[PDB]
Amino acid sequence: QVQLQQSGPEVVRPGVSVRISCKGSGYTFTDYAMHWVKQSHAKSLDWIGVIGTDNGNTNYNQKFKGKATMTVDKSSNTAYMELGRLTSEDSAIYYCARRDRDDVWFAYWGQGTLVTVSAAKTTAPSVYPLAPVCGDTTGSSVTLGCLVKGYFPEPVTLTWNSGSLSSGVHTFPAVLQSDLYTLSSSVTVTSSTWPSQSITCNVAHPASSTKVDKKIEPRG
Amino acid sequence: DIVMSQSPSSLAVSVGEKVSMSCKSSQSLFYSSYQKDLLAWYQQKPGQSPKLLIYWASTRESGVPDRFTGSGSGTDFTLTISSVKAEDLAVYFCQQYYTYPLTFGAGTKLELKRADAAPTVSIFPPSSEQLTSGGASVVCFLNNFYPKDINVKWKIDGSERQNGVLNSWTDQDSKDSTYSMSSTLTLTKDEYERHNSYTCEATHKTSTSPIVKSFNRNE
Amino acid sequence: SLLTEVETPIRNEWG
Repeated sequence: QVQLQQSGPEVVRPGVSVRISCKGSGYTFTDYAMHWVKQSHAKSLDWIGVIGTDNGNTNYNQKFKGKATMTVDKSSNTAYMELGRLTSEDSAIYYCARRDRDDVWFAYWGQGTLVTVSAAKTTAPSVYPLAPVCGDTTGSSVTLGCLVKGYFPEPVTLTWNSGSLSSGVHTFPAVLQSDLYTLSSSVTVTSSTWPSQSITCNVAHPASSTKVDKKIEPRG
Repeated sequence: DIVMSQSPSSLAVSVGEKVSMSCKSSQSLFYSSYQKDLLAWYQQKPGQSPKLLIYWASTRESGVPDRFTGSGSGTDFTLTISSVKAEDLAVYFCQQYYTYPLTFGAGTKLELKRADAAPTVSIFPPSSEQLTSGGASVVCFLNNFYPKDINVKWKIDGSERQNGVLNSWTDQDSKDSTYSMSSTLTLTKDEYERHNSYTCEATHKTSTSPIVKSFNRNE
Repeated sequence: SLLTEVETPIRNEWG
């Protein structure tokens, strides 16, 4: 019942440092070093370094020298990693991990800690209906959309017709422009049916307590 | 540092196929005292930490299904799945532990093969609501295409734009195995009202020429 | 100058 339990997600301003933790339970903490691993979103894995849980000695990947510091509180079975003077390149999921009973392959991983480096404050989205123009009907299928722009932090929830329109929908992952998020969604229905049968985008952004409905209206 | 080179970066598979992927290290990982190679493989799915599959190049971790086989010695290693199941769609990584720093390959992602499919493209002018607030986003959707590699080019009046363009791709659809993409061109209201023709052009393997959607702001 | 998991990933090599 080896468990590596990591601290929760962090939103941190650029230029400051963040301290993340990894508590080892279900085993003799001092019998295995603690390793840390960076995973940039959609990217690979990078080993940051290792700290001896018994001796407190450290060995950092030279790629992370002066970015990462590691410490341990043996009394607490907790290892800590400090990431310093953060930039947007530091935004990633960070894992702790440990070996099994032999060499350093990673048999046990923590669940990861998400670090997001941003100066932004909580911001409500603007929600814009996207009504079709010539070329937006292909065959008997018309595509409509909804643009959700300039919000922070994640997430939003978007539905169509309060969840009743679910097939024919594509809701895209959020991306950062400037330092705010934007997301879009498309919905595709039988042309003859619109605008006779109404279609409405429903958007919720919990962090700002906003809930907006935008009916798509014909360009007239 | 020991460089771990995985290929291919992506592989389209079919259920029941034998699947092979390659991991080559820039140095030998063979350790004589053990008579083993210091190489592991991992599986990772979206939203989860990596899971150990294989260590010392060829020992399956307990609980790993016997369709996973690791092979090779020295520098050239292979992970083979004898008969691939849908639950095996994931990213696979190799890792050396001959020396510090530990190093991983860039992964091989397994996706599901389907027939090639051109995108359905649609284009959307700024809403009156956004214009009123002084911004202008032009959105292009490129929906339900296969394979995932696609290029979008924006043109205004007739000239190509790079600035102000942000793209988002869905993961592979769990029902039809297609991909979709949104491309959004963001301008000031002033700039947007100074031009007239807005064009989104999709280039994809399924056509020798682009799919072009365009509107004139005046019309 | 004793070797541990900090200096090398190879269990065989630790003192």
